[PDB]
Amino acid sequence: EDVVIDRNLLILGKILGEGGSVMEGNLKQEDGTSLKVAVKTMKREIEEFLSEAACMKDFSHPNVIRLLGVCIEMIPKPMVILPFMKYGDLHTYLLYSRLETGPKHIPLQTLLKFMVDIALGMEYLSNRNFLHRDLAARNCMLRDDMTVCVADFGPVKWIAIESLADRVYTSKSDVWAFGVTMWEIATRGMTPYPGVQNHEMYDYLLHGHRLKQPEDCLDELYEIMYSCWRTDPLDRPTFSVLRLQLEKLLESL
Ligand SMILES: NC(=O)Nc1cc(-c2cccc(F)c2)sc1C(=O)N[C@H]1CCCNC1
Ligand SMILES: [Cl-]
Ligand SMILES: [Cl-]
Ligand SMILES: [Cl-]
Ligand SMILES: [Cl-]
Ligand SMILES: [Cl-]
Repeated sequence: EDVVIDRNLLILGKILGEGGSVMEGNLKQEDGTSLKVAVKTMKREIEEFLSEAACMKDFSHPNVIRLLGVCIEMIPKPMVILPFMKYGDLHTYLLYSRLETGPKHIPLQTLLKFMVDIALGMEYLSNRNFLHRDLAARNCMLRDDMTVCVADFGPVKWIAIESLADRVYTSKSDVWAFGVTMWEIATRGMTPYPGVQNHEMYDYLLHGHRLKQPEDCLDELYEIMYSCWRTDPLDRPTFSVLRLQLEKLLESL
C-alpha cells in the first residue's frame, strides 16, 4: 500500500515507553530531510493490520495523532510510525505538574482546554464510526504547542458498565472512558475510584456508585463528566454534544 514505509528510511533509538515498546526514531522523508518519530512495535494477520493502518493514515485532525505509516522488519514484526512528542503522555504531565521541578501548576482553564482538545479528537473519530476502546489520559499525547491529541488506538476502571457485563462496545462506551479521563485531568492524575479494587468495580458500578466530584472541580464540570456514566449508554451525550458543553464552559471564565 502507500502506508508501508521502507525499513531503510528509519533509524531506531532509545525506548521511550511501554505500549510491546515505543522508541525514539529518525524518518528519512521524500524531501531529503529527517523527521523525529516515535516507533511503536505491535503484538496474513498483517494484511488486516496494514489495512487498518491504511485506514487510520487518512485521519486528519489537530486533536488526533497522525499515523505517518508502518515498517515491517523481518518472522515479520510491524512498527507504527508517529510524530515524536517531547512533552509525552498527558497523565505523566499532570503528575509532573504537582512537583516544583516539573511544569507550573496547571490552571483550571488549561485543564478544560485539554478536555476540549480530546472531545474534538473523539468527535472527529466518532463521526467516521471509529471506536477508540482505550481512552485514558495515559493515551493522550501533548504536541509541542501544548494541544492534546488522542493516540494508542488499536484497564477495568475505564471500562463502561455495559462493556464489563456483555462484552459490548459502542462510541457511548468511549464517552464513558472520556468522563473518567475528564476526572483523571480534574484530579491531576489520581487513579479512578480510590479505596476500590479492580475486582470490586463491576459490583460498585452495578449498585449505582460513580467517580466522586473532585475538590477543585466546578459543579457544571462535574455534571458534564457525570453524564458520561449514566447507566443506559443511550442516555449519555455524544462527543459532539460534550465538545460544545466543554467549549461553552471554557468560554465563561
Ligand atoms: N508519539 C510519541 O512521541 N510517543 C511517546 C513519546 C514519549 C516520550 C516523549 C518524550 C520523553 C519521554 F520520556 C517519552 S512517550 C510516548 C508514548 O507513545 N507513550 C505511550 C506509552 C503507552 C501508553 N500511552 C503513552
Ligand atoms: Cl535502525
Ligand atoms: Cl514534560
Ligand atoms: Cl457516587
Ligand atoms: Cl471515586
Ligand atoms: Cl460526589
